[PDB]
Amino acid sequence: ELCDDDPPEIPHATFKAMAYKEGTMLNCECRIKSGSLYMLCTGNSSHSSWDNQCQCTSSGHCREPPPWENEATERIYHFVVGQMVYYQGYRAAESVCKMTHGKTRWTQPQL
Amino acid sequence: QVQLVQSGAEVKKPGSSVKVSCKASGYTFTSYRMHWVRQAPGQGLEWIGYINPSTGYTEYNQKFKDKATITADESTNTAYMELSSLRSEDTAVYYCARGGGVFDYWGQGTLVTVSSASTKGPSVFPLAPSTSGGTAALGCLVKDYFPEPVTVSWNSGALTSGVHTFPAVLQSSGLYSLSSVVTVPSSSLGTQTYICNVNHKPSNTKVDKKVEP
Amino acid sequence: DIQMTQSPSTLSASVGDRVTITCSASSSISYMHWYQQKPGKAPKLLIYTTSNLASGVPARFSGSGSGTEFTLTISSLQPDDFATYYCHQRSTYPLTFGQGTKVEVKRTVAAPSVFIFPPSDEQLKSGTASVVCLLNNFYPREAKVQWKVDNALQSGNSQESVTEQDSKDSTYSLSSTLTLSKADYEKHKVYACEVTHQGLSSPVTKSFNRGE
Repeated sequence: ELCDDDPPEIPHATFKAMAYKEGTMLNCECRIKSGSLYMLCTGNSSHSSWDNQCQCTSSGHCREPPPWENEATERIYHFVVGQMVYYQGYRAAESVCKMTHGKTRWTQPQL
Repeated sequence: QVQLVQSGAEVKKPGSSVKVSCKASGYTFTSYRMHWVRQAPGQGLEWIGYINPSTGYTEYNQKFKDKATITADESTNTAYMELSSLRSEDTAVYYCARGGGVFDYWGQGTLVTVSSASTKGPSVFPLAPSTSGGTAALGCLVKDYFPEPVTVSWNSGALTSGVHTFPAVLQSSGLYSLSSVVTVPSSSLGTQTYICNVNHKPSNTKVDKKVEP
Repeated sequence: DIQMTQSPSTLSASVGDRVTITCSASSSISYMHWYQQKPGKAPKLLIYTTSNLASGVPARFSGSGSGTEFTLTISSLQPDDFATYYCHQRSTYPLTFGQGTKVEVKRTVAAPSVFIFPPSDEQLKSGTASVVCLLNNFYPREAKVQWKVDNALQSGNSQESVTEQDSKDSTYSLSSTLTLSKADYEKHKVYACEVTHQGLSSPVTKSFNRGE
């Protein structure tokens, strides 16, 4: 349970996630120096938390964590199998990550 | 079908740097990540990291952070991996493996050997065997050479019966040594000639020693 | 880091036996993957997501498990099945592999022949001399070699070398080399190679006198 492929790109659209499945990872960037690694969503059926909070110096599902000290423009996530993301012009649509023959890929969200 | 071909073996001096290739075919290049893995002698398997040719983004593990840098280009369909400041502990076989799930398509492999020594020819000494009753043995000893490999033959590949050639062992001096042996009837030592044929390509050396009682 | 422990490390078995390897995870995991590797080749995927057979794999393979304890089986060993096996996890970073399990051919017990070699005279003008002791066509692999100099134990001067299991008679061969200098070699008379092995009722010895 860990997707290798990145989410696709539909000509004209935007994708985001709200519900993070247990497994999801984020690396803290800012600048970094502390003795830490990743932020890791962990939990049972009751609730779920984030394990390893981040600091910087000078020189079923879990919500998105509270902003820290020096975040960059973009924050990258490591998704898991099961994860779902949602996709200036009208349309007349959701991307899911699946695994069949030992192969993981995000299904093309038929817009 | 899908095939990934890697660059040849390399021998490097301590403190230097080397860059390894992996060319791809049988699929569309930018749709998949490429991973790298090394296998040290005796030791198991260890995962370095990956790259995505669409973005150029890399991820690593908390070991090879400041030791390796994955790189690629869509124009020529190849992925690269450079090693920074070489130590003897870095000696291993390096594989490129395609992403997209569980590992399935691997490359051939690339050897990187790191030591201070330089090209060196071998030195050949005989091992004398009793021409009455019982079974005897004899062989050649090949010592003080760098680097591998070296090939041994008997009487121009004429006899293969009861011939053993052992693996080379690294010495505290940092160069290589091995010995080849064969077992023969004692009633032959009178009227039979035995010659070992040692060869070393890196130095263009061809010497054949005759052994006798 | 999630690290894993395979067992056993080495398995000796016969064609037609049943086989079972085990991989122990430090934490609870969802799925386990397995590979096969032969000398000079890249790993080949064997069983994915804990039990599914890869294409080209024969019906006699399989696997099972959950939580922290996973395992793979072979119901009847064939000749092609002799190799090294690895477990693998991918539910968090970093990705980690198992240590390994080697499956060798179990044979009938065979005691070695032993042979002794004095250092060559051309070698003697170099100022350094080497002494060689040979162990011929034996099984099992467990063979202990110790050097004797006028009935005295020795240490930190010898290096042994082992061949790969002979693909035709399943035997092994070993080579223990004692390396010294010229001066200290011309100081002793009786040099002995004492060999111990299962198929030997009593430890056998080969010796020689320095001067003729």
